[PDB]
Parts: sequence; C-alpha cells; structure tokens
Amino acid sequence: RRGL
Amino acid sequence: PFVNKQFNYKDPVNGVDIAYIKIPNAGQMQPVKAFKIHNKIWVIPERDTFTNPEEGDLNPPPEAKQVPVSYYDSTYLSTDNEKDNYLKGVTKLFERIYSTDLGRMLLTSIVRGIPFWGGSTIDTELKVIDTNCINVIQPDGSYRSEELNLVIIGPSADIIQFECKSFGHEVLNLTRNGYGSTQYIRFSPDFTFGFEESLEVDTNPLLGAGKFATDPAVTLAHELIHAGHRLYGIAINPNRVFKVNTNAYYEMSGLEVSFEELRTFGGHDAKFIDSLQENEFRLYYYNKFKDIASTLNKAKSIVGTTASLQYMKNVFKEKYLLSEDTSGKFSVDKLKFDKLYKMLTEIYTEDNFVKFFKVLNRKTYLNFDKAVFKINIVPKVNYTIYDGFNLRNTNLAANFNGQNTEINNMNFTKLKNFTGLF
Ligand SMILES: [Zn+2]
Repeated sequence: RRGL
Repeated sequence: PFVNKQFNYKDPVNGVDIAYIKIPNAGQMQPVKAFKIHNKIWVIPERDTFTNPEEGDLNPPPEAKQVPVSYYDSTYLSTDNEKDNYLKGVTKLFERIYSTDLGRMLLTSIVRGIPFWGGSTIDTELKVIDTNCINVIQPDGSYRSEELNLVIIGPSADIIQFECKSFGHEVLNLTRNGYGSTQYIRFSPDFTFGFEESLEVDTNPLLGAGKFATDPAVTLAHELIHAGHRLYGIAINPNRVFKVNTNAYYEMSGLEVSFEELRTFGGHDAKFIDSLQENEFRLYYYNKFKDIASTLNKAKSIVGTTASLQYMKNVFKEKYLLSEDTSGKFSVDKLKFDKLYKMLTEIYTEDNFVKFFKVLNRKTYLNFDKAVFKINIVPKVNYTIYDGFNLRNTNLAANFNGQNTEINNMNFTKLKNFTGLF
C-alpha cells in the first residue's frame, strides 16, 4: 500500500 | 523477456493463457477475460469488484462524504481499448522490473513461492487449498482448477488505493504462518503520484504541488515486495505498528504506520523496527517454517493426480530451502532460513529498487502525497522498459527530467491535488  | 507473448486484449481466448476465469471469492460472478503472462502469474484487466463482494460499487459516494485524499472514476477501465492499454502497461512494468538484477531475483522468488498445500484435515495427506487457484474455462466449456501465485487486477472504487489482497482461511493465517496464499494486486499503470524533491516539503502536508512523478515500476515493485512476503507467509501482522514520532504532522494526529510497510520501503524506515521486535518476528517465522517441514514429514499421500507427492514435497523443499537428511526427513536450516528471510525482507525493498532503476522517488514512506496524475506508459516515445520516463539521448535523460512533470508536462495530466487536504 502507498500510504499517505 | 519475462512475458513471452505480447497480448492484445482482443486476442481470441484459447482456454490456456487467454481465457475466461472465475476466482474463489466465495461468491457468484460472471467469468472475466484473463491473461497468463508468465508461469503462475495472471493479469485481469478489470476493476476489482470480485475479491471483496462489499466493494462492487465503483460509483463515488456523495462529494461531501468522500475521503478527501483519494480518486474516483467509475468509468475507468470499462472499455476494450483501456483494457488493452492496461494489459500492455502492466506487461511493460514487469519487463522493466525483470530487466534489473534485483527485479529478476524478486520475480524468481515470487514464481517459486507456490502457496503451501495445507488444505488437508488429515495430517497424513497433502492437499492444495482451493482459494490459491482460479477456475479456467477450457475450450470444451468446462472448468479446470489452476494453481497460481499472483494476479494483477485493476483497482476497486478508489483508483489509487493499490494493495495486495488475498483470500483467507477459516483458521489458518496464510500470509503469516509460512504457508502463503495467492496474491491479488490492485494496481493501475495508468496513473501515478506526485512527490516533492525537497524532504522538508515532501514530508509536509501543507506544501508542494507534486513536481516529480513516481515511476510506476517502483509502485508495482513495492506491491510485489508485499506479495513476496505474503507468498512466503512472513508478512508482519498489521497490528504491529510504529507510532510515528519523527514527523510532527503524523504525531499530532497520532498516526501509526505498520512495520510491514516500513520493512517494505526499506532504507532508514526499516530501522524504526527495533532489534527486539525483529528478533521476535524472525523466531516466529522460523518456527512456522519448522511446522511446514514437520507437516511435510507426516505426509504419506497426496490428493489429486496432477502432480506426485514426491514432486510437491520437492517443490516446497525448494521454496523454503529445506534440508533433507538420510531418512528423507525435512528440517529447517538456520543459516538457510536467515538467508532467505533476509532476502525477502531486506534485499527486496522499495529503496533498493530505486537504486536499480536510477529514478527519483520519495525518500521515506513517512511523507504526504501531493497529487495524482493520469499517464500513458505504453508508447515507447513516453516510457521504456530501460529508462522509464527518463529517455536516453533526449532532453529527458538527465536529472530525472522525464519524471519532472513541469519539464515533461506532455506526459502528465494532474487530476487532483492532495496538499492541504490531510
Ligand atoms: Zn505498501
């Protein structure tokens, strides 16, 4: 997941 | 090449590597056209409304109720041309990844990482777990079960929420018990993210418009790294997190980031996981590998007629790099376990891929996205297996000019700004  | 055939979405189905398939989502679905681009690896050019039945709606909720940092477009990936471009884009990224020594190593590990045959209730028999398979429609219209390790599928409603999804087991935690499970990666090669060249700007939620674009090969590699962890059943439980205390903006909101993500990014981020919790995980997974070796020893028969017991026991001997004594008994060698575990967790990292691709990229996972851009990497005049956006012998070759959305503006269309919305 890329995240913020 | 990693993908020997250059599939066109409209190529006629053959029931082998171009076929209509159904996935084990414990629900009902119409078959979807899929392409097998490599042994154990398939691509489904469809928005993912299948792995999660509760996420079959692509339409965006009311504007006043949208998670502000996200991107919706119910029409994306609905036409044949889009699917054709999606297939070619994903294929190109696999080739770009495979063209590097690190990528070749990772993809080899992924292909060898066959989900463990632990679906038997009788310890004396070895059986496959059906959710690590897909049902392929054969030429005669019948269905055949095919084991696979990886599926690349389009994103669900929120287009930029890329992630690894896999089917769970009633009791077994497949991605954390050494077994592994088929990984479905929600991903799109048609969009990318903007980040900032200055660390103090990139890690600030109020600054920057996203001058540089992330190379989608890095984004895919990041997911492939998670996939590697999950296929070998060594993913870190998402409840194990780092209560960020190195960024005031994260800290003031009590934001937490999973160790699994920090490990995957690598570099200095990986150091936020203290030696004690890391020795803990290493021992935990070492023991899980021990149980696998034990289960294999107790196996006396195999279910099915596709492969022999000896063949499958050897498949897993190779996957887990087990040792076989004089009695043919399997055991886990500490040196070999540590070597493999380290390979999957420390060698395969986003930071290392950046070094191999020679691209500009976020310096840490602990930052704030600036924007999302629409891109098209299929045309060689836009992006290549060898140089990504930074095309050699052009004005885009140096200083990451190809990733510079201001210099190479013809290759990026900003769809949404995220700065100031966190
Ligand atoms: Zn991630």
